[PDB]
Amino acid sequence: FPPNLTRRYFLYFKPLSQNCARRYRKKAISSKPLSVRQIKGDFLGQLITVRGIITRVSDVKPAVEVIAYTCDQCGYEVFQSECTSEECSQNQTKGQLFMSTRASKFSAFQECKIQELSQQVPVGHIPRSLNIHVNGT
Amino acid sequence: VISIMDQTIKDCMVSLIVDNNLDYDLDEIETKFYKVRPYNVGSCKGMRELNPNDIDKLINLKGLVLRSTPVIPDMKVAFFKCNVCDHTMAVEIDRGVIQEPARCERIDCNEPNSMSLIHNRCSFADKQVIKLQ
Ligand SMILES: [Zn+2]
Ligand SMILES: [Zn+2]
Repeated sequence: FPPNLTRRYFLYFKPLSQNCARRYRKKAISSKPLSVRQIKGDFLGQLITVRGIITRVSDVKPAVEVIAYTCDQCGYEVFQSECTSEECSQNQTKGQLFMSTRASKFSAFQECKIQELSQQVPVGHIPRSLNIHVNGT
Repeated sequence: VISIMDQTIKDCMVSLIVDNNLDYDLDEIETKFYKVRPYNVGSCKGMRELNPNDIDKLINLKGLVLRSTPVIPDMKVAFFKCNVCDHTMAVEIDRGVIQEPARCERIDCNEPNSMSLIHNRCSFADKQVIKLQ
């Protein structure tokens, strides 16, 4: 069975400290505080730090990742209507899939909107906002 | 626990009344279904503190009622009648699913897809949706 069904831990990363990067003579980008206007599409997939003010906080919501099904015909557990397991696939009769929330993988989810600070906005524009997803503990 | 309590009540009627020969006012109790509802769980952490790991675990809350829906009838037993020979079945619900017969159950009448659902001869159960703040 997939390892993620039993992992009780969550992984997080914190960025390089500017003092350490300067000490080791490297140009750290991860810890640089960025406004949503400076956040272009080129930085998609990069590890960045966003500086701003929180405007909206979504409440805690469950978030499914792998839906677990059970088949009474063969007893196998299928992880994502009709059972696709090896026994049912070879057999002429296939069992019906029933969802099992207990074995399904769930995570705590919230969404928050960040907005630019006043000094970050050039004259004549409107303070844009960006969406932040928070997962795990 | 509820199934245990139902069996316990059945045992209580059998053991404490008729086995004790006190009386026999239990004939219908063998058939009726019971349920025991726990209420005084220790004080809980409130709605805003709940977490995904708390799913399926009994908790306690307080709040205020805002909106109440009317008594929605939920299906428990389905009533089917054959559209060519007028035979009547009684199909119960197993885990929230309705199994529609594909053929009439009578030996003489075997027409496929000959069964029809009669809405108003079914048996329903009361469902009420309440909103709490
Ligand atoms: Zn199967
Ligand atoms: Zn018939």
